[PDB]
Amino acid sequence: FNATRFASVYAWNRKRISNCVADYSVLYNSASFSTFKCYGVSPTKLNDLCFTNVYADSFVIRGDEVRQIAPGQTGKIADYNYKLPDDFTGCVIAWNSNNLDSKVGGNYNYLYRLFRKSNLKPFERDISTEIYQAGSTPCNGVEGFNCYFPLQSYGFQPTNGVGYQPYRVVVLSFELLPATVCGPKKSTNLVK
Amino acid sequence: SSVLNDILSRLDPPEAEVQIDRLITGRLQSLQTYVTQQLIRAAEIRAS
Amino acid sequence: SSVLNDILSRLDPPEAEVQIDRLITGRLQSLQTYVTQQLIRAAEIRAS
Amino acid sequence: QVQLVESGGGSVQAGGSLRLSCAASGYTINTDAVAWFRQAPGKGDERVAVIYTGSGNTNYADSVKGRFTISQDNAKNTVYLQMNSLKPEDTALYYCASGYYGASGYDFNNWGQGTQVTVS
Repeated sequence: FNATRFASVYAWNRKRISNCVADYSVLYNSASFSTFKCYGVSPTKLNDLCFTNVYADSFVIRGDEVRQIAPGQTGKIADYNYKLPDDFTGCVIAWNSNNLDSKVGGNYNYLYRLFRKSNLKPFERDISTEIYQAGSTPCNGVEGFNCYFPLQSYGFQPTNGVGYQPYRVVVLSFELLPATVCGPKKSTNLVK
Repeated sequence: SSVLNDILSRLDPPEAEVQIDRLITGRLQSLQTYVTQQLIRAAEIRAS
Repeated sequence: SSVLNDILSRLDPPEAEVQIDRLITGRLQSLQTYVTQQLIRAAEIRAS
Repeated sequence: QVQLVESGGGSVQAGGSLRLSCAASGYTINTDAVAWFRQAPGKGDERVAVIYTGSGNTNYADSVKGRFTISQDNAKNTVYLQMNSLKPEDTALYYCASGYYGASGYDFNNWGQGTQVTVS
């Protein structure tokens, strides 16, 4: 959550969390997240539950684009950068980072892939650098009219409007197939 | 899910009752099928 | 609609499955009615 | 299909009052819950207040309780935040967000350019 640097959306970085106790109450009551939309699990219900592992996929998008991060949602980013499964179970967190990501002159460090031949499968990360081909004639390789770099830069500005203000997004994904990472609670002696 | 405990333990009242309502519609259908089929047979066996 | 092709061709997965689920509840009810009525008769005819 | 525009900010003395407006356009019927949040440059997002349009229930940040009041005008299709006894801590950009349901902070979206309030 407090990472010094956040990976680009086209290279959204996914981390593994296991063998620990996750206290989601502090996250829920922090109130610092523009976002805590939880699908399949009530946000104030994960303290009694637990899972095999937690998948934390972190990236950065525009504030207006955060909506595209949802199951069964159609959009450029949701289709060619990060697609969630229709039956996704987990929770999406989004919080504004304008002050930590916007600088005078345009912060172009954030990049997002736009053009792709086919829509991405769920949780499919595409790092291909191939030049998108919108014409019958392959270029092999001089970019130009209608032959493409498939990536574009956000160019966040300090004065950019909200829809254009940066937002750091972390998607927590859970799968239940022995329990490893369980939240906060106590044990008792066995009785037969 | 088909375990009503994981739906109690994963969701808060409103959507909990939603999902539970669906389970109960399905289960109630199944029982009622069963009981009717058992009936039909019980009539057959009574004839026999 | 009652044609599941126009619901596949008009809607995207989530609400597609919703509407299809409704159709399948209805159709399943109808089959099960039918099969039971056929049963009752088959018992009648067996008696005859 | 839903737009929210914030207005009514400005510069006031400590202990002054301002009245911030969130005008909504489009088909806002689906969004029952509306919230006001603020962000100073250095700090992160915080929700000052939220309201349930249908029920009328309200929530307030502990700091703002007593000084801030949230109201709505259905004819105006606007949600209003009344700031009384403004404090220097109140200085930040203010925006209004909206969502179908109140469980989480994200489902609120559609917030506009925002309004700047400075207390000095």
